[PDB]
Amino acid sequence: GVRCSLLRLQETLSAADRCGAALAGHQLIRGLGQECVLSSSPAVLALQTSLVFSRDFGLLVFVRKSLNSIEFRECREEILKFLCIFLEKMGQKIAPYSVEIKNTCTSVYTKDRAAKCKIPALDLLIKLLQTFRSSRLMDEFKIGELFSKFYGELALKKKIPDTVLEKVYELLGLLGEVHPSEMINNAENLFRAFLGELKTQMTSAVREPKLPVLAGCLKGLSSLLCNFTKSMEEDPQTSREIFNFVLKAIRPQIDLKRYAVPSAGLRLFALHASQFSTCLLDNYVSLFEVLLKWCAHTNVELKKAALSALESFLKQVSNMVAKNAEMHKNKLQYFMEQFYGIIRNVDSNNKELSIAIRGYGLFAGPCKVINAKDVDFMYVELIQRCKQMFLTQTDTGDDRVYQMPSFLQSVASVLLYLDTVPEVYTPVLEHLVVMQIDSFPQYSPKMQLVCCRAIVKVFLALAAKGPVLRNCISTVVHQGLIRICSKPVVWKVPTYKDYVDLFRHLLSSDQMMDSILAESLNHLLYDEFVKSVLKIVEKLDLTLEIQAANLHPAKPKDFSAFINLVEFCREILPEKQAEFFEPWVYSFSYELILQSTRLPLISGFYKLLSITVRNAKKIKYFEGVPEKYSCFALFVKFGKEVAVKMKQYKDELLASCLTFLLSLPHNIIELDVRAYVPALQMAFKLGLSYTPLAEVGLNALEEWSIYIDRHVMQPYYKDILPCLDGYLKTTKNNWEVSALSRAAQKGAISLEEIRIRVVQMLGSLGGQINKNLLTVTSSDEMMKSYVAWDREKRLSFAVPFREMKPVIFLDVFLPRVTELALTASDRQTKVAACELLHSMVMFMLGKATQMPEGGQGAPPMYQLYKRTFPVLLRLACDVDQVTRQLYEPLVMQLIHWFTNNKKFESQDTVALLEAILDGIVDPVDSTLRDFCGRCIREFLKWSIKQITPQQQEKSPVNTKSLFKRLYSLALHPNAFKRLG
Amino acid sequence: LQGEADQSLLTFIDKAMHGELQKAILELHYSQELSLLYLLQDDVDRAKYYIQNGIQSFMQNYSSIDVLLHQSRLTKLQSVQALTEIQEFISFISKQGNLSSQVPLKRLLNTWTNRYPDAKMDPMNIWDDIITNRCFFLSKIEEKLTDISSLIRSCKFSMKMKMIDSARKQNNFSLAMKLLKELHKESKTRDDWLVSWVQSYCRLSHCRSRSQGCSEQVLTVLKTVSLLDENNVSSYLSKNIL
Amino acid sequence: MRHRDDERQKVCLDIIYKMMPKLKPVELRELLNPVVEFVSHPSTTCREQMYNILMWIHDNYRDPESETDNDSQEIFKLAKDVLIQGLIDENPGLQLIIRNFWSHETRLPSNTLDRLLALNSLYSPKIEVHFLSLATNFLLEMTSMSPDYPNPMFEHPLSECEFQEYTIDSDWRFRSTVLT
Repeated sequence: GVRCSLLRLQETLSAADRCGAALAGHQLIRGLGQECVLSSSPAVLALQTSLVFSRDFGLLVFVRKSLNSIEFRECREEILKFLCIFLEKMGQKIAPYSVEIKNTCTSVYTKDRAAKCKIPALDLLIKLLQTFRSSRLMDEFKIGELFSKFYGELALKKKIPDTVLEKVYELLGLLGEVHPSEMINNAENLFRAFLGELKTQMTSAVREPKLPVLAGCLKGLSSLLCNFTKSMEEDPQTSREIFNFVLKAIRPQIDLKRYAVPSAGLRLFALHASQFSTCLLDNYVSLFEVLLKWCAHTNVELKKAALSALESFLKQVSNMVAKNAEMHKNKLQYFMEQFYGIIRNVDSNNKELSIAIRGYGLFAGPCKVINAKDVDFMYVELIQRCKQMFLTQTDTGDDRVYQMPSFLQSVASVLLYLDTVPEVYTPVLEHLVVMQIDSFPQYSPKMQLVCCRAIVKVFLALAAKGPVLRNCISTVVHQGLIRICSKPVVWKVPTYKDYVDLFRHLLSSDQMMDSILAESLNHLLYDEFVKSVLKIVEKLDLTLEIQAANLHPAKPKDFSAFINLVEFCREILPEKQAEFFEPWVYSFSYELILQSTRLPLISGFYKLLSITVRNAKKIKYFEGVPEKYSCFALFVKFGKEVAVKMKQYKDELLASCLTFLLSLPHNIIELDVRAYVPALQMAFKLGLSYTPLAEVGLNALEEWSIYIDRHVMQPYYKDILPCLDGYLKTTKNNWEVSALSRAAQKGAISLEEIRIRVVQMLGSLGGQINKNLLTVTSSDEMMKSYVAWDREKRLSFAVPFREMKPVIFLDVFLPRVTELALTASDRQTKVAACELLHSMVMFMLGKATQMPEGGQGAPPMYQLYKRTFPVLLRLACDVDQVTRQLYEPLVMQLIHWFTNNKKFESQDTVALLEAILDGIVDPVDSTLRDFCGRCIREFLKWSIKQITPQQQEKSPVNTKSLFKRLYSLALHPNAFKRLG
Repeated sequence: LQGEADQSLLTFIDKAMHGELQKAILELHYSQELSLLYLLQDDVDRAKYYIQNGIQSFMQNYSSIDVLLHQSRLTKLQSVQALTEIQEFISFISKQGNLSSQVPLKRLLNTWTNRYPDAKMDPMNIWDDIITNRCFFLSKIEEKLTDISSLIRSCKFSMKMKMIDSARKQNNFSLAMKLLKELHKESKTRDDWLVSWVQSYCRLSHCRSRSQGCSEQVLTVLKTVSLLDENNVSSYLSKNIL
Repeated sequence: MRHRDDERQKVCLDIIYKMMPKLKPVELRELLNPVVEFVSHPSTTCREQMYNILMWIHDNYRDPESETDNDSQEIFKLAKDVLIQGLIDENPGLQLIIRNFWSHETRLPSNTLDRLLALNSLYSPKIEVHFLSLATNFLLEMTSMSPDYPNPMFEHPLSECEFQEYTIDSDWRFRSTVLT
């Protein structure tokens, strides 16, 4: 109903019955409010915004042309709140529509009388001036004149009660706050006005304090003294005034409500902690105990403001003592005897002990040379208390986790410039740091930058403290890794996908963490990561127990930890791998080759080696071709040995050895490319379905054809490029020019980028390289559908009607029927093809034993039998039950029939027998292998059945032709033939 | 694509693309002439769309030809190099820092000069396509790029000499003669080029006279020896030894 | 009619079926022109109704006079056109209705050599993809009326026949011992 909602809105302002259409207009406002507030429709947002911020009809002229009516007062109020939510909805992209809002605000304030409309409009004006702290339309705002206009209301101040005047005083603050160059000639006068106002409205000892105008003048002085430094050196009178005002605002009165006015005081101080301090150091015990009691009540924002003000108070006091050595001994001794206070007691709440441990660990610079006795006592009690409060007393799973980042940063802040901690609490320390690591994924976003800051802080604190203690950081990161590998395989549950940002903010985010703590850190952390991953590789005893038949690992906890390790090292290793990974490719790669030799069928170590030699090709490690030539000649022999043990693999193991082999460097490849061309062939034959196999194949081909020398790569292009052909070939088809000429006078990556990459590689490969794609590999599988299966046509079926009865030849249908019954991918077409082939084999058996008189005999079906028996054996072992139902007893009946021969090699029997024996020796299937085992048992049972004993004693003719073939199969060099 | 400033094909294609009889018949088969026209009108995004449709149409009407028709799918496959060089040129010219430096242009020239068509297997229409498109691209880059001119004008001359070489190598002596006497004006300006020009003219008159008679042969191979010494011979041929 | 309410369109086309035996050619023609858009309707009911009225037209317009005008010939051509096109309508019973309409002995001749010539009468290039399937289906519907169709294709079982092994050293040995 949009745009007609605003049309009906623009109709219903000239009503005959006053406030008769006001309620219906309010419902129109709620209708558009429900449409736009909880909205996600991206297109209509600009048009609805243009109508709301127009001149013709909408909310701005609906609120401008309703001032001359009290009946449309609350109309102004409701679209004021709705337009606050609407301008809060979109950010800096409601830019050119604010001068209308501006003059709207000053008119709805100036020409009105009720408080309820002038609260949120003035709120909105302050809010939009906060919304644009960086814009250009504040010049289109007549800013220096509006301060004079809202000071004219101060000149005619006839007592507008509390909250309108609150928003007045916040706008009087924030015109000075943002766009600040237009009020500085009245600075001391507004300073005087707000100070004498809070003084008269605060110290009036005839009446009680009116607290909302107190909060208004408090926020007004806050936003007035933003960017308005007037120190104790320049003018301390205003300084001591605002100090005693902010430290009388936080008096603890019982039966005190409206928990916002002392938070305005503590936001004032948390913004102005470093502004006025000299009189702030005379009420030391008073400020300390008042705020120690005042962060302790049950509200929220006053606790946040009072806590942040307390800590920055402590920061500035610590700075003004850490100017020198022994002249602020007063402040030092009181802060020591006051932070004796909370560390011994039981009102922890994890906040007042949190600030006490933080400050009293920070107080070590001014302490180190003046005491040097309680300094080592600091950092004994701290993690002792950590042991007692949350290590054995398990309370995790509730709200007690959310403090250990600041806890670690406080103990690191006492730990940096310290002496040693000899033997006891240090594995306890490394223990609790990895506990803070491990209790990570229960968090909210955007606090990890403080958690990892705590980790790099404690690592800087531990690394500076001896070569002996640098061992301990290795135990930290190693226990962290063995903790994080304990997770499930893909309040909730984690996996290895979660700490990747922690490890990235460690190993790629140091230059923001050492230029404030007063490059040579992730060097050590990288060596620690490689040492940890290596010492974890050396542990896990990954021999899979036998139940790849049904192999399951003996420690299945080991295997999931291993694959979590390798899948993590995938994403985490190659980033910032420039000069830290490269001096250790020999040792790491050597150990991984050494373990992969003993563990071939794991499919995890090849992915590791792929990532390592990928980073070596990133850092051009094989360009000097020491420990470098050992790496080169190691990888040569390892690749040449892994390419000969991968005829056996068939799962993702096969793909992982392929992704390793094609990720070799070209100077390994160019000295024997004949040994890896089977890898590129298998990767292209597998790369049809499995698309990243083709992806790494295409990356490999653009490596080889660029960097390998031209005259050595050449004689292998005529079997790499021919198998690149099925990628181009994948209703009937489209229309072309000879049809349109006559026709216009009558009427992971996808496959679809692999095709474009293949065409781009054919284009950039040359023209003198390119043409080998047509070069035929063998032609025995090219012309297998084009040889005619016969010379003379058999199976002369005669179609009977009544009087015609023509002759048809079923030999034309046999290749199409057999290819349509084995490879169908359609239910009805498959079942019709299977039924037709069953009848056709019955026809072939019937016609072969019919006795003609005109020639001399029935036609020999042997050449058709030799090409229809492998189909008929592959169809009796199909995964579909119905095809296997009607084609398995057919197979057995055929073995019963064709075993009646009495000449030595009847060609029909030998066709069947050799079809079974190419069934057994097939090195892919298992079903066909043991089904032809069944068939051979049937063959001997029915060769020995369909004969007498003495003629089988005189001359056995199917058994001997069987054994003569089994013998030549047993002496074959092909391994699957000897298995068959 | 080599100048002449005619607005005829553009207008023919323009008011052909308004109907459907013609706008349908163009972007199924041609589309590459469309790419090279919309590049020449600097409507570069439409050239990118049409060259992507061209790459699609190649696979479209390549998979339709049968396995046995070896010559026809060979004739399709001979188009894919010029079909992708335009794509490479569009990808080059879209990037921004390639138009401030020299090393990406020198990289592109090196890839183009190692990737020539097959001499004695690619016929001269393919060669004409490749070299004319590359010369058009170098003219366009020299326009839109502000050393440079010498490194492209050595490239264009070496490309035309390689085409003359691969046209002499396959008994196409008339086109080789025409392209050789087309370059005679600008091959003069640097005697390094003049040596290669008279040398390829000598090879063309030798290989051209393996067949013509024996009375004509001695007369028309004799033309090279008085044409041969016209330069300062002991300057450049004493400097270079090759 | 062309506002899609299939309950309303069914009763509308039923009204059309009821009144058309009293229309004359010109108004039957101009009413039949918005009929023929119901091929693309997803309802089996309205396509069933459209095929009913097109069968009525095809039997009522098979050259009703000696010579007929432009409108009668055009009505019959449009009817036979869409009723050819109804042979491929995506419904396993409606296609059977259409094929039993066409295979009837007053539409295609039951005789085989007459039928093979008459199958090209029902071509209409708006359909051509299923045309060979229709042609062999129409040709092989005419064989279940046969004295040899119930009989077996071969007489004896295999257990009563011989086993021809062809133990000759003829030119069969050429092709047998050149090969394997």
